[PDB]
Amino acid sequence: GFTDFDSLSGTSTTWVNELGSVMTIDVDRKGGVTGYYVNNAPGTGCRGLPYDLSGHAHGSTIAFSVVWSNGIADCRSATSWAGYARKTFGGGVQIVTQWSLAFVGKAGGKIETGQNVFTYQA
Amino acid sequence: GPFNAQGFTDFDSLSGTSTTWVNELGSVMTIDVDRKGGVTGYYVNNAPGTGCRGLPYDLSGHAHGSTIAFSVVWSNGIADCRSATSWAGYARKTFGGGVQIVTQWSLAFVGKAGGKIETGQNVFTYQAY
Repeated sequence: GFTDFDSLSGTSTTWVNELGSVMTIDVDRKGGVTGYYVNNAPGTGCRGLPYDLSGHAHGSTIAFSVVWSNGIADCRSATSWAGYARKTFGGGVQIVTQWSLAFVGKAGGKIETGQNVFTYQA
Repeated sequence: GPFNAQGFTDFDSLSGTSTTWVNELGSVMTIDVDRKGGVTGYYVNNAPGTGCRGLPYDLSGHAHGSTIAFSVVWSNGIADCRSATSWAGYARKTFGGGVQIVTQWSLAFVGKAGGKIETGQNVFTYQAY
């Protein structure tokens, strides 16, 4: 099963959260993370198309972010996550995350927060 | 020429710039923002009673319009705090003429009780130099 994020370097992995948002991450030899994220969140803009992701990972923790602009649809917002690996009965793994969404609405800058759990899709 | 705070409209004003920002506990982020909004640089934790202080950690993210987001893992081959942090935030101009980033951070760490996640606020102030 899963040991650490570092050993993912060289193999693309795909991960899905409870909203059906999917991301595919590529890990460089220093734990730099790049990839793409496809939002499926209900009632949100920028659904179904790929957005660039970047971050960092090591051992059992990871942090990454997505700015919701890809030159096709611009949702004027950014989300960032931090999470830890959790191994599942029968050799799967999840990333248990906390996230923030920054956007500039009516009453100026606002931040909203919540949780996401990503499951590795072999 | 180089970044000037008076000429800041939003994060698009950081494209092709090199800037230093300090939060309320004197932790420091030094960021190079490329012509496309790509954020690279270094974060130095100075927060008392935390691990991994006074060493640069790699930081990466992206800046576009009014919002910014960036990530650090607290492992650099020198000191590993078994933790990761991400920030999302927005640009705020003061009538001072100063520039701030209001962020919320997400923290994940493995401690004696296993995996934990936390959230909080940081305000970063642009340093002239």
